[PDB]
Amino acid sequence: IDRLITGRLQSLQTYVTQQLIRAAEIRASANLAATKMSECVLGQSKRVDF
Amino acid sequence: AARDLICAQKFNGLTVLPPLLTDEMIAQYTSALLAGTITSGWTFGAGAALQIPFAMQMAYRFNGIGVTQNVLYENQKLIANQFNSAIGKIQDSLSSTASALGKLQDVVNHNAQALNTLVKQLSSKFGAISSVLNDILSRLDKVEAEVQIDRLITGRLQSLQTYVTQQLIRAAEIRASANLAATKMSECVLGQSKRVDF
Amino acid sequence: STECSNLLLQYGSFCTQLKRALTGIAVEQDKNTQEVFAQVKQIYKTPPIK
Amino acid sequence: MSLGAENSVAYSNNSIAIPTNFTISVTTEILPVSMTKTSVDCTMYICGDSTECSNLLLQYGSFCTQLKRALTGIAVEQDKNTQEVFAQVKQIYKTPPIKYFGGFNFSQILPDPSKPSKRSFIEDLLFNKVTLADAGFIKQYGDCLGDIAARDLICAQKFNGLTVLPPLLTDEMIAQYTSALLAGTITSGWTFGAGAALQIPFAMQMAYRFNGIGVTQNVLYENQKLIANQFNSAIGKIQDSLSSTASALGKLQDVVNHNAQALNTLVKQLSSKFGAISSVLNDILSRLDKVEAEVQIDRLITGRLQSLQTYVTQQLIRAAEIRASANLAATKMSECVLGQSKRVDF
Amino acid sequence: TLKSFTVEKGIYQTSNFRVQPTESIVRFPNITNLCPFHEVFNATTFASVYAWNRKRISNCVADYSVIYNFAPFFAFKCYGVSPTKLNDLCFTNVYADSFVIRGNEVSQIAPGQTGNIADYNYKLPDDFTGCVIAWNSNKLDSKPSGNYNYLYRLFRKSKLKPFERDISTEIYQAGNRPCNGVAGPNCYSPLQSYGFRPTYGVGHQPYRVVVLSFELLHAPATVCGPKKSTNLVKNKCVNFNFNGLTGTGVLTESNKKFLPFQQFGRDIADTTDAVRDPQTLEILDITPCSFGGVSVITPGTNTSNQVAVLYQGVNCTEVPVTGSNVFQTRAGCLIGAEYVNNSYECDIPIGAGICASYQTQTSQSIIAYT
Amino acid sequence: RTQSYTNSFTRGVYYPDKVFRSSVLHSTQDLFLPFFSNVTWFHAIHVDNPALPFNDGVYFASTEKSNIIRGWIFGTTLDSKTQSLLIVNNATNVVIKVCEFQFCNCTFEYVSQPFLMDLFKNLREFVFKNIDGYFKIYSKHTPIDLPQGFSALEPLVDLPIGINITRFQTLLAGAAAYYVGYLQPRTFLLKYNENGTITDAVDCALDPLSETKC
Ligand SMILES: *[C@@H]1O[C@H](CO)[C@@H](O[C@@H]2O[C@H](CO)[C@@H](O)[C@H](O)[C@H]2NC(C)=O)[C@H](O)[C@H]1NC(C)=O
Ligand SMILES: *[C@@H]1O[C@H](CO)[C@@H](O[C@@H]2O[C@H](CO)[C@@H](O)[C@H](O)[C@H]2NC(C)=O)[C@H](O)[C@H]1NC(C)=O
Ligand SMILES: *[C@@H]1O[C@H](CO)[C@@H](O)[C@H](O)[C@H]1NC(C)=O
Ligand SMILES: *[C@@H]1O[C@H](CO)[C@@H](O)[C@H](O)[C@H]1NC(C)=O
Ligand SMILES: *[C@@H]1O[C@H](CO)[C@@H](O)[C@H](O)[C@H]1NC(C)=O
Ligand SMILES: *[C@@H]1O[C@H](CO)[C@@H](O)[C@H](O)[C@H]1NC(C)=O
Ligand SMILES: *[C@@H]1O[C@H](CO)[C@@H](O)[C@H](O)[C@H]1NC(C)=O
Ligand SMILES: *[C@@H]1O[C@H](CO)[C@@H](O)[C@H](O)[C@H]1NC(C)=O
Repeated sequence: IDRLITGRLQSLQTYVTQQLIRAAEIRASANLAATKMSECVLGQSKRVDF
Repeated sequence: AARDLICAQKFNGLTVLPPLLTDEMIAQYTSALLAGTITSGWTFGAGAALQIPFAMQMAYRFNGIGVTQNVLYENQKLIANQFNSAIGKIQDSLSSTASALGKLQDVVNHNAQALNTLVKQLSSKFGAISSVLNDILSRLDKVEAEVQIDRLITGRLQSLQTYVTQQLIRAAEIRASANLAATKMSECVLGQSKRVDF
Repeated sequence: STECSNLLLQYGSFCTQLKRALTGIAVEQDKNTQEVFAQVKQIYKTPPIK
Repeated sequence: MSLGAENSVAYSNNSIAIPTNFTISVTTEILPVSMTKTSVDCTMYICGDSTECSNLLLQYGSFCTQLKRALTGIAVEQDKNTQEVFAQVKQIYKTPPIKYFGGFNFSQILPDPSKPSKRSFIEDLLFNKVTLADAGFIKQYGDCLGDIAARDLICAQKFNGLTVLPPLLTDEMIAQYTSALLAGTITSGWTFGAGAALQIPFAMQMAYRFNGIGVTQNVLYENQKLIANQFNSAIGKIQDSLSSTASALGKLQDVVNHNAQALNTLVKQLSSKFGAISSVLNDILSRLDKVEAEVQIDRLITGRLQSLQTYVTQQLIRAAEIRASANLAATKMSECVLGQSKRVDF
Repeated sequence: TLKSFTVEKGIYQTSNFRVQPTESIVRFPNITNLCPFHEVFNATTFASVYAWNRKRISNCVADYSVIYNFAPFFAFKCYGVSPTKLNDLCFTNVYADSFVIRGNEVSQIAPGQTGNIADYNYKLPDDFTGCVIAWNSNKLDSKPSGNYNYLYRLFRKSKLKPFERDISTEIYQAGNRPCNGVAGPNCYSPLQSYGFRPTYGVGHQPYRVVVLSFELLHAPATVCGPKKSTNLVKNKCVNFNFNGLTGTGVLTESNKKFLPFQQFGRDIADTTDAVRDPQTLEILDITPCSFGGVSVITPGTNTSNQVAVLYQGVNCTEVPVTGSNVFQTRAGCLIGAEYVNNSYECDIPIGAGICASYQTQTSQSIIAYT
Repeated sequence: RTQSYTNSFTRGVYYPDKVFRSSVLHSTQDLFLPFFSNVTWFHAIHVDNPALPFNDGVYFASTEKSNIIRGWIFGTTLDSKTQSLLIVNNATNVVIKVCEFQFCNCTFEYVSQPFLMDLFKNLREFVFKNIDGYFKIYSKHTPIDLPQGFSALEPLVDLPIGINITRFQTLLAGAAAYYVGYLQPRTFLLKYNENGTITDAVDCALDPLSETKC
């Protein structure tokens, strides 16, 4: 039971760490989407290739 | 008589380093930025400081947003009174409401709670007979105590690695926020901004 | 405890990695404060007339 | 420490300060784009030519499929990071043979036909100040057979299953993309980023670019020679600053150094015992019987797997930081090279 | 590898390739003498536990399978080595310590264990790598009137070194009164006598103990097993056995200037780099034989089943093996895809400016290009 | 006796094992001689304190040009065992015996060339250690106060003596001069060059700069 508990805890910690890194990437993309919505839908944009 | 958490986390090797810049230096930086913004405009962010009267600077700011400058010089007292009332209103809002600063308080609470969890993980047994190393070293011989100390070492090392990974992720998020704050200082304090809702 | 210390040096070299990570984090926070606030060459002073 | 020189602006409500002269300056900004693409074999790093250790590794989960998938996802992302930054132009433009751009020199940044790599002088200085190791497959898996008395760490990294993949875009193509961007922005301006290339004389698009900062265009046409001399002097000072100081490219050296010392630590982690009796699987299999060597091999497997997981997580965090810097570099290339930016201090 | 039946267009990393070993070579020293255990196990009298006999056995061949025919012991305890693998690898010298103890004291002959006989008479080190043999001696070391031949030490001023022998008998000074060779009220003799009777229980019975201690290499091997040596082979990836050091790789004459006292060679990862051969004094450096990565380049499964194979980092004039086309690349080499002098957009990215695509040739083939 | 005091500089480096290492920096903790300690001169004139404390390993040095320094008499008091090496320098007789008493043919015999063999004054450096019943000898002659530089010492002889040693004396069988230094458990950072010889080392407990270097 101790061996199985150690293995399952390691697998769960790996899953949570990968989900945290993916959440950081998705948060960066969502901040970019909010900036694009504020600067291009609600007004004209003078930035090149934005 | 009643030990606080700071001494409990200090006695286990979990120390806290001071910031390099004290609060007086940060206040001097912000005072210099405010004085340059009032007495110069945007001209202190490009070269040297060019003095200008503040009414003429705000006339330049209205010419930035597409309003002709005759609006300011005929409505100067109304704009000054509106700005003074706005500053007083934000002063009263900062004095009354206590939940507006929930971003910095979250940083303080997160770091304190992570350190508290790291300290509280020392009480776990991790499958050993005791959570104290001296009890294992005084109750058993060498061979079995090596196994118990190995179990405790593996558990404490896993807890420390979890803490370091969480600190790295939080440091990445804080660095992104600091880059955004530096961009906001460069583009809005040091000059006028044409980006909508920035 | 010298027995735990002997088993810790017998274990591996994770602790140098942890020390390097925390030192890099601390230098990063100092760089963050220096990047945000120190953007002005000279400490200006407001005139006495307000 | 000193925050800076003490200054006080002589403010009064009937006094203004106006400049009568200017200065053209050239500054240098360094930005990382991609990091080293690495690949890790689990079976040869953890056990290595061992049947019993491989069969004990099969008794664990699908950890190494996850590790190989994460490293492949990093390795594709590095090539995507290079592709977004440098490949922002549809057609490879070329400069005319006549190089009189209104008095501006432009000889130290345009490429030369004498060098076989087709890189300019400042690009040669930038490629010389970074002492890069592990550029790809240099040894070609046969250089380590030619045994040298001074053994390097590259053969030891190779012989433990830690390989380094070459990038998709070679430096010749990066130099070609940079030359295309320079030849677009010299002869056309910002027009090559919107549609096709629109030709314009250089001293006229410079007068267009003074109109974007609030200066009328007679200032150029009455002071063309002085501005050209100032630009040439600034270019020469940039050349001298890159020739003298070798610590200016500190951001790109750390990308090499971190990915070298991470693999060095991963190699050095094989010498630990992790609480077992030996760090060599052959000695464990030779000395002990089956049941006890199962325990020793289990301890070594757990230690090496934890070390590999730590390396993969550190690479994931560093790849996220490199991707953020690459997005910033792509935005800087899109908004400042291909146009003119009104953002302050960008 | 993908755990799927339809494979999308691109490049995938399947299982790696290795060069299998051809033969095996066994190397052992030049010694054909026989180790003399016949004066160790059976004897008229054994040494006392305070004065235990140490016998150095070296420069011979030890068959450990005849130990079971020399004494009637129930078990064969060992630390750091298996009992069954004593004939496979080999050591430098073996040490034998034979002495008689009581029934309580069998457990205290162990590393890191204190007590009365372990800290005053015979101390074993915590890194002991050797075997302990104990057996009953009722009909050999007992008398009905009491066997008083063996002695023991029970009072000492300090603790004990690992592998130390104490012979001198001096009267213990347990108090402030000086003894000066007088066994008075506060002074006692350091050695009393064992008393053995056949009427005692099994926990007080005679027990003969032989401790064999080994040394793990660090020297030219002198005592080794009956494994037959084999002639050397070079420039082939083979399985080697250098004095119990096993492994797989190619051996080459080297130019590393070994000092005359040096035998092995270590890398950064603490693996064996070069070995001095035991029979002939020459140096051979060990290199692992050829390996690398295998990549599969394919279009979609519904389109075609043609496959190109990329060998990552391998200059494949050394590959033992797959179409008739071989193309060199800065990332390795490509087999099954021909090179063209045209240039298109990148369909499947291989690397170093090289891509591959499935295109018509007239008739359908996988081509590689810049 | 005429005990005179001097400095040791960076001397006493020996090979910690019998394996080859090239172009690496290896850290070992063992019984070493610390950097910039004080070794003691001796001027024994025959016309002598009969006690030199061992203190877990001893470093010996000799600048003499002949066989005045003969052997060493490792042991404790005169109550049990207590006799040791009888080194002499003609061709042989490296006999080591644990004979009982008889100060002021038992256990071991060693053959062939003796330990001290040299002909521009020579400095013979010896390291005597005794760990866990294993007795180990290191010896190296260097052609040269003590000079400044690095020169390593090679292993010669390991022995199963298994005795407790705390008192010693050299055999002088008239002027002589021999350096005595004491070893302590210390950690070094040995530098190996391309030929596998130690050329430089750093004592990790001397000054904080060396602690940073380690
Ligand atoms: C504006 O500044 C420039 C320098 O950036 C001045 O140009 C220099 O003028 C002096 C005057 O003799 C020359 O000696 C230098 O060689 C000039 N520097 C150059 C050409 O790079 C310019 O004169 C200034 N304009 C004024 C004062 O009206
Ligand atoms: C443009 O810059 C180049 C530098 O690349 C100048 O060429 C150098 O001119 C100096 C004269 O002071 C010579 O000593 C160097 O040998 C030249 N370097 C070369 C040719 O690589 C050039 O003079 C500048 N001006 C023009 C108009 O081209
Ligand atoms: C050593 O081995 C060689 C090779 O067979 C043999 O000729 C020689 O006699 C051996 N030496 C001794 C002393 O047996
Ligand atoms: C020991 O030697 C004797 C005489 O040589 C022999 O009879 C006996 O079988 C041997 N073994 C034992 C266990 O006594
Ligand atoms: C591959 O091997 C051949 C034959 O030894 C050699 O000539 C060549 O230089 C090697 N390397 C490459 C990149 O072809
Ligand atoms: C050695 O001599 C004395 C010890 O009695 C000590 O005070 C002195 O500093 C030492 N000299 C050195 C290290 O040069
Ligand atoms: C060696 O002998 C001394 C005195 O005889 C004693 O105090 C010490 O404990 C012994 N053992 C050591 C140094 O291990
Ligand atoms: C190693 O040996 C070679 C052989 O002559 C010599 O040239 C070189 O200087 C030596 N290197 C060192 C560091 O002693």
